[PDB]
Amino acid sequence: LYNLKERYAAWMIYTYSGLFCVTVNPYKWLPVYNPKVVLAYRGKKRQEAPPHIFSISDNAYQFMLTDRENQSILITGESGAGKTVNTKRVIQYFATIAASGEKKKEEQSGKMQGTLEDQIISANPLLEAFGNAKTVRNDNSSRFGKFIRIHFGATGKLASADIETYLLEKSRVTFQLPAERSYHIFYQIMSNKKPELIDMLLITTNPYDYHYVSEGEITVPSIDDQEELMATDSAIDILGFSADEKTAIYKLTGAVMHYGNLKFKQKQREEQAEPDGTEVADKAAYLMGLNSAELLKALCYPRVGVGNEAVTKGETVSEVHNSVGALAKAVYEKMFLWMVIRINQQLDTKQPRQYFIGVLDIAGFEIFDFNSFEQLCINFTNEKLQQFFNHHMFVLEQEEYKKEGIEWEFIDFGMDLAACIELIEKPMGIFSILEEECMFPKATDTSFKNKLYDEHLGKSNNFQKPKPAKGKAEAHFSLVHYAGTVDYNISGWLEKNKDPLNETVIGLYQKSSVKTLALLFATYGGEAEGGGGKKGGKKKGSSFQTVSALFRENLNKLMANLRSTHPHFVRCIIPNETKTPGAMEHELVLHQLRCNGVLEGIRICRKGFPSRVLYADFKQRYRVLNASAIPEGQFMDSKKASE
Amino acid sequence: DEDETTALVCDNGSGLVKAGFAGDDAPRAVFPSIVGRPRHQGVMVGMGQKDSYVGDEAQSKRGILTLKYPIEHGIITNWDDMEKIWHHTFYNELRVAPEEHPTLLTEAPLNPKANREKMTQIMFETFNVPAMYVAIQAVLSLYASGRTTGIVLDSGDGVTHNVPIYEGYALPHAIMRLDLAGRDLTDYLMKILTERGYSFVTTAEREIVRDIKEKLCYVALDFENEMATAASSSSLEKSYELPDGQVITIGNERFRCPETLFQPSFIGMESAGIHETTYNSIMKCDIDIRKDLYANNVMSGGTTMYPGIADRMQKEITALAPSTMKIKIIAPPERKYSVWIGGSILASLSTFQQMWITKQEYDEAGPSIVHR
Amino acid sequence: DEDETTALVCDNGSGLVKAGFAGDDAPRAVFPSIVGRPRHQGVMVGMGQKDSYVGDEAQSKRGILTLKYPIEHGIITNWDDMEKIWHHTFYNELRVAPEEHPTLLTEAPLNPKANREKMTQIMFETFNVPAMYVAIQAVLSLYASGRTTGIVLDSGDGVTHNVPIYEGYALPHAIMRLDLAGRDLTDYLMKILTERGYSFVTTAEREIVRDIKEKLCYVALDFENEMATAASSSSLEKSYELPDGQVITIGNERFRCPETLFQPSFIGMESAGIHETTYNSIMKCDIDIRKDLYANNVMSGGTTMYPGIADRMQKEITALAPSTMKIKIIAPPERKYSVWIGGSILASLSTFQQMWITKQEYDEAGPSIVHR
Repeated sequence: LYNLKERYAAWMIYTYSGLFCVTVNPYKWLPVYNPKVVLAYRGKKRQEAPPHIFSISDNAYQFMLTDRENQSILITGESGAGKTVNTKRVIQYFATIAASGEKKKEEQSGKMQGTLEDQIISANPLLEAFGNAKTVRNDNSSRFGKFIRIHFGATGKLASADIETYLLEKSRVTFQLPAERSYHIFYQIMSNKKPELIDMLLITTNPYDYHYVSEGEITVPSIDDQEELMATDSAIDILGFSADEKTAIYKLTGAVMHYGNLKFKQKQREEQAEPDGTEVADKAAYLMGLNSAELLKALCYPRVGVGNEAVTKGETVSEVHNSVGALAKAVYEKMFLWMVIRINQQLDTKQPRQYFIGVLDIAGFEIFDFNSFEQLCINFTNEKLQQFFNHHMFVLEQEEYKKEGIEWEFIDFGMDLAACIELIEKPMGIFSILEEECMFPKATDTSFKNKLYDEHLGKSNNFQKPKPAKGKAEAHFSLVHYAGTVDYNISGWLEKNKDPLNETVIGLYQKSSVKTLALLFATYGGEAEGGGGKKGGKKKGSSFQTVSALFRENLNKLMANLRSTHPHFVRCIIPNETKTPGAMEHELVLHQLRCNGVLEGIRICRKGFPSRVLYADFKQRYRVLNASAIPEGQFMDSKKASE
Repeated sequence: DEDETTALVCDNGSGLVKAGFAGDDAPRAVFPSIVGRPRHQGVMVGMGQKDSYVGDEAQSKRGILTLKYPIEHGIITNWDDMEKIWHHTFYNELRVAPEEHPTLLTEAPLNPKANREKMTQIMFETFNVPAMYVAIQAVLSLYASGRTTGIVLDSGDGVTHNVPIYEGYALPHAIMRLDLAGRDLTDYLMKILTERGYSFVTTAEREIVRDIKEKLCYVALDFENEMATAASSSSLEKSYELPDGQVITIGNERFRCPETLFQPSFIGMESAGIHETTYNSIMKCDIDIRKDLYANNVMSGGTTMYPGIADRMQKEITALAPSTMKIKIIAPPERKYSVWIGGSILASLSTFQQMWITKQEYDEAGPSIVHR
Repeated sequence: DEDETTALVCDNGSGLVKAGFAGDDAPRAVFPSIVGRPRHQGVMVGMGQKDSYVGDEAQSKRGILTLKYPIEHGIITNWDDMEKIWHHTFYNELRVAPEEHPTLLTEAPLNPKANREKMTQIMFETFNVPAMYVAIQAVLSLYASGRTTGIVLDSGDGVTHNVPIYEGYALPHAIMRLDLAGRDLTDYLMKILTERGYSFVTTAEREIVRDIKEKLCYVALDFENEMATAASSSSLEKSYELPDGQVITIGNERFRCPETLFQPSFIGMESAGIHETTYNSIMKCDIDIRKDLYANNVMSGGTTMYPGIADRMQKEITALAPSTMKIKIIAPPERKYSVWIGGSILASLSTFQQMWITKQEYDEAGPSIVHR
């Protein structure tokens, strides 16, 4: 704690802790990202230069060409740690130090749509408008995870990229805490820099007209919604999107606002929902390439298919408002997914690819007094990532003792975590019990709960019944993750995990005049064959059976990509909740350290032979001791030297 | 996805096989449960000598083959001929290779322990599937209607059953089987329609009596004053046009056929009927669970599709049940595939993965493993 | 407040546990005193494997578990299963952590010295409560009716007792125990009601005979010319509607059931009855204290709630007691919780603080300390 702290009060944000590259939020500006530095760190082992991210980032590259292996960089930290910033910054780094489109390099609309190095870059600012928002911690917080594959060529020059998105905060779209706000886009658009848009979408410039997006805050001083709107705009173009699509995006993003304005009322003497007007529906309908009526019907009189037919079901006021919200979110998401794909599509070149460098940006194990479903998914991700490291280290360590000739035997450090992982991902584990019950037409959260216990309680060690008191809000089940005990609340899971959507409506989308909208829904339309009658399995036709069924699939496809990689680690840190440069709350940093892996890397180090010096890092600092004979050694063989 | 896409669901019936991928909404494959064996030596033009025929090619070519039904009354009676229907299902109908697909199969209500072990022996040892699972049919039907306690009246082509289920466990001692179903029902219509002064003489006349039964048959409520209605001769009559012009009329018999399900006496059966049997199952169960079963009479099976079956059953058991009780007859529209859909749901489910019997379990525990 | 809020009162019975916070007017938690152990391996949907069930989940799921009663006739007979009911009480029912709450418990009339030491051993050593205290049940009932000398007829689910108390000290040699209570009484009604020509066949028929006993049963005064009245057949009859319509009628038996408490001969018991036993307790006590006991017959317990119990007892002992005596049968309305309420009062009291056995007393004196 103390080392970090001291070199921070001195304004040094980069300090290493083994393999890690700790990074602390300056909260102010620094000449570090300096265009001089970039070069400086170019072609240098981390022992030839001071702690910095470009060190990691260059070495990767090096290593990439030297060993002929693919690489990775894992950036991770809490909401306010400032990872995007790094991630982005790493990315620029790659683009710079190994570009050369030759023709694209000239000062003629440089970096505009029409080159990648730019596309690559331009990517961000689009995603950010849609997947970023003002959090109470950050002003531009990443509300989703991501993985880019920079596909380097044979020579060593840029060839392709690849994005993938994980866990998007769908809730912002409909909600927002009091000090927060929704995605930027909304506020961007209503900013009025492109007035047509306002009339085009049929909205106003006052957000308080759109409940969905003004539950929290509307304006942020550090952000210029007007400037961004263009940034965004321009990015779309560069990204190669069709105007139409670029039109769908917009039009589609406004429909969603409108939905939240959709109002209903109880039919008299009936408990049914009946439309409270065709003012808004009209707009939503038009904007989506729909028919007002058909739309309001489907919404109100959802026509289902229980048995072997299609049974028309009536809904309540409360049921509608909620379904609407479900589509709003559903639509936004999908779209977001699409955009990514489309991006990827442009980022696809024909040129050969020999290796890639993966840059992973996701959240780290965060513990809250309230841990719900989303927490499990993330924690699980991290507990995996951790084991991923612990192993790499075990492998790594063991090489030294082999190189040197020491006689040290030890078991994989990952192993310690396998217990927790199996409990989650294995067959009779949490997810399964979670995803099975989702098949029971009449199951309860409570039901699920019991199934969870009857099977794991008393029989499983990592499994425990909660500690209901302290800063926690209710009881259901705790798990014993590497970072500690997490108290999980199971309420909504079943639902959240089912992704219930009014299929009648989706129908309409599926046959929209707005192709794009139509597209986004296709994959739902193609699995319906499979879940034709009441009860059963959605997967028969390609429909998701679990909220969690993919997450896993994606998380596997990932951790696999992570393996055929030479892992490079970066841990981002957040000094003080109060936003003050040169300061640090203790216990706050302490926390991160445990959940980071930093404290676990120190542990494993200390088992034993604590301090472990990297050879160059060893030369430089100590050559001077027998100056003649130690310098010769270090220079003559980077390793043999220290020897 | 490995197996999210990959789980197969095969529902083996007395008349039809229903098959497809867990995930889908309805069976990808539906076909007769026959295996035809050619009575003479010879060939079709362009084909080779075929030793055997299955499903629709056995039905279509029935005049030169001896047709055989592997499943008598829901139970597999011939294992040589069943392995033939499975082979056809995987390789020709779904066109998948079985050795990379988990397979959820179904069995009947009081299916002998030894059979559940034998189809496991054949699934793992002759088809080499990665993993499999056998669900009980009424239990998948219930579950496909969302719930876990209820009583299923299940009725298909060779058997009818009542399977009371409580929090998922089908109750062995309360299950009733009535061997009169849609097969019996097509042959009775046949006679009341020849008896109306007709002739189903060629095989193109025989087959379509079954399509008359499906399209035009009804279960009237107050079957009493429906015969009475028949006589005053209302516009209750219904004429069907045959393969050719020969417009046949069916007024009345239209409902005399499903009245067989409430009155087995119409066909020289001395057994009790569907509604009484629903009830008797119920007064054979624990006392405290009888309000549950009564409010959850789930219907499944091709023969329970006759319109107005539910209303007749509704009133049939209200009037036998103590008035303090709530009666509730659930009959969904997709009911001819309830069983299958319940399997599709269950097998595509997030929590089912840990009940799949894997070749690891089998090679190590013997057929006993899946038998439970 | 530290413990003003914080004192717990747990009354352990043969049929029910009554629990809650000292201060409250009535028990926060009331539930059966059972511990169910599953007869088979399996799960409920969404739950894990459960080794054990307690209270109402054991009653509701009784068909798949072997039910066991830890307290036989008011005495704790199985200590593994009792620690299970306590655990359930603190952690699930009252949802408190026990290690910061003083706990007032109750025991039975001639509870073996060794038991009072054992539940103290388990309270302090496995639940780690700060302090605890064991009150005798009749003694809390008396005190909850304001007084300190009287005789309590206490009658619940497995035992009946008479505990003469003088200025707070229950009189060991005058206490009488009669093992016939509300449990015995529900099973006798059962037979006189099947004997009325009925059937409590399913478990939903069994359970409700007990709700008939509670709602419709009476203790008639002059039970003699009440049978005589039954015969002339007045509008004395009373029909109850079952879980369903099945309106059952109970005219007469309605009071033949509590006449069992005065005549044990109705059930093949040779012991004396409630009123004689009240009396015998009394002619076993000192002479000078007998006018006090007679004017203070306090009743407590679920089975003493039958209307007209007090009038019958009033006249039952007047006519056995010397005429120079004043008889007085106090039967309060909250009597099914007298015991508990007496504990709530006492433990929330200003002067009780100095009788709490603290872990300091225990870790220093051994279980002997609280045993007195």
